[PDB]
Amino acid sequence: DYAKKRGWVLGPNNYYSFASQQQKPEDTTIPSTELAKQVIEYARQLEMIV
Amino acid sequence: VIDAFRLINANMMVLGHEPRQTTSNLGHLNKPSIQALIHGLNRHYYSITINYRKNELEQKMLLNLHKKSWMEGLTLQDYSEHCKHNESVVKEMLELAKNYNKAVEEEDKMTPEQLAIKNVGKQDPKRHLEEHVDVLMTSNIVQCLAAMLDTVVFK
Repeated sequence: DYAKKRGWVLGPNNYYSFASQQQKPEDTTIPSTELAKQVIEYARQLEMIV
Repeated sequence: VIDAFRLINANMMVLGHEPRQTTSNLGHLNKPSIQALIHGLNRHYYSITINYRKNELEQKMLLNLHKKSWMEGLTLQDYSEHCKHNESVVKEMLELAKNYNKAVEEEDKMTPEQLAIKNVGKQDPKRHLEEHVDVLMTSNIVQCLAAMLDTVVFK
């Protein structure tokens, strides 16, 4: 029952198969356009007459 | 300062020089001065009202002699001088706010009608703060906005 449950199957003297890890890809400069929105809003609060 | 004068006959004072069929050249739109009224003015001559006529060929030419082309609009100055400039402004803002603390906390109970009379000397807090706010913000947000424009326009 535990040999057929999920990944990491076991039975022949060692438990092998179905490894699980991560790669972590990133760019991190994607919200730059979003940053533009933020900084323009700042000037927005600085420039409409109270 | 500009003026145009028209010589009137010095022999005819009893009659009217201009009938003024309307109210264009009068106390309307201009007033006679004092020094012109001393050396002559409405005596021996008179003044006339100047307006400027602008043709479209020069009209749409005169309003554009201050701008630059696209290298000026998209140019980050430098980051070393920008960091040093911000460091200097924050450094003087430290002592300026330290003076502002004593300026607020003193506030001698006697009505600004004389607190503006002891302010006429060399005293300067509450007045240089917001100028430093302006020169910090309008030089930082413009540079950050231009940095974003440069980093995602060209790619």
